[PDB]
Amino acid sequence: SKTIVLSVGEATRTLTEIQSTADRQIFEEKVGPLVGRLRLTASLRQNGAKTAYRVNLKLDQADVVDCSTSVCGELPKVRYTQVWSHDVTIVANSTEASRKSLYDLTKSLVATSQVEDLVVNLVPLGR
Amino acid sequence: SKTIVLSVGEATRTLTEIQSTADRQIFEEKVGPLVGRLRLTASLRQNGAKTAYRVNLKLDQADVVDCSTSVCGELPKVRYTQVWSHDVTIVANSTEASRKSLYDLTKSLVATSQVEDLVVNLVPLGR
Amino acid sequence: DNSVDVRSYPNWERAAGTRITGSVRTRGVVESRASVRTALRFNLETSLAG
RNA sequence: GGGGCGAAAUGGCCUAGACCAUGCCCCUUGGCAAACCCAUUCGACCGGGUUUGGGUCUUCUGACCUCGUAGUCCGCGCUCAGCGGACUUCGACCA
Repeated sequence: SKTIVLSVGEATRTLTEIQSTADRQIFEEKVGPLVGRLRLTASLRQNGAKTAYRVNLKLDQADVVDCSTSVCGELPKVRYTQVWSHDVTIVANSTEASRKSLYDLTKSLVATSQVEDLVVNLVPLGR
Repeated sequence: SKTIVLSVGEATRTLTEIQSTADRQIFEEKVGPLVGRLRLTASLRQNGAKTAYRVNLKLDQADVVDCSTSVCGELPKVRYTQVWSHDVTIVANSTEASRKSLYDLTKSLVATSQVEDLVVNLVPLGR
Repeated sequence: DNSVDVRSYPNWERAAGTRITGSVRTRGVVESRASVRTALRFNLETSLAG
């Protein structure tokens, strides 16, 4: 199969390939309960008349709850669902330096503290 | 993934499996520019009422051109496209010796100098 | 032949599981046939040759 | 009673055509498998009646035993029980 190791800071999570297919790659995290866990959908295709390409990356994670610790009967039930999709439209005949600069800019914007505040405190981005 | 090594005489080319599917296998050659390269499409199926089978093999290769070496500005553009498809209709209940003889005859006809002249000089086969 | 049950709203037994009260059935038969028709016109004539 | 048919058997009409007469096709639903009761040679003897028949927790929605029905990836490995196992669905007194 295919294993992906993600470092959160103090622990390491492992995602395993489940549904190996060209037009749809489904990775699922293996920790405990398989239902309501971390899933990742990847897709790659073309467009128009063999001009550019199209890449789609979605990451879902639904929280679960259980009452068997106190209540005497409740199966693990999912609560909410989060969807974080992507869309990559990069042409083939481009520039490696430009692609590297764009990737570095995206990494910097992701690692910056403004997007973290926008996600947590729901404050619009503008510092 | 699945690698195929082809010997041209002085160099070795490598084709990599990209779209692994039962009804359509797409092999792509990895050398440099992925767009406008060597591609191979393979397909296998049945026919009628479980009698014989059907195999299709197509090989495409589109040449590319670029002007960034002299001209200011020109993305790699494809020129012509070549299509070389096949069709194999061999029944299951046949003969191994007959199939081997047919394969040897096909290999001899391919390696002969008449088909090479027919391809290059466009002279009809008849020596 | 076919059979389809009938269930009503929360009723009977002071329950609310949409219980079945009866059943309705339908019995029949299927048949195939073929036919041919033929049409012909004929012209008749007479004569008292002598 | 409710329907069907001009087909299919013939007769009117009878290039053709569409309708007619007798005339021919179906429903009168059906089955539960168990446990107990009578008067007496004060049971042998056939026949009848009553309680149950996929089942419970809140059989309200919804779940917990069971299976049946499908679709999907599936393992060629990780887990003390182990194992071949996963997820989503519709049904469950019987023809």
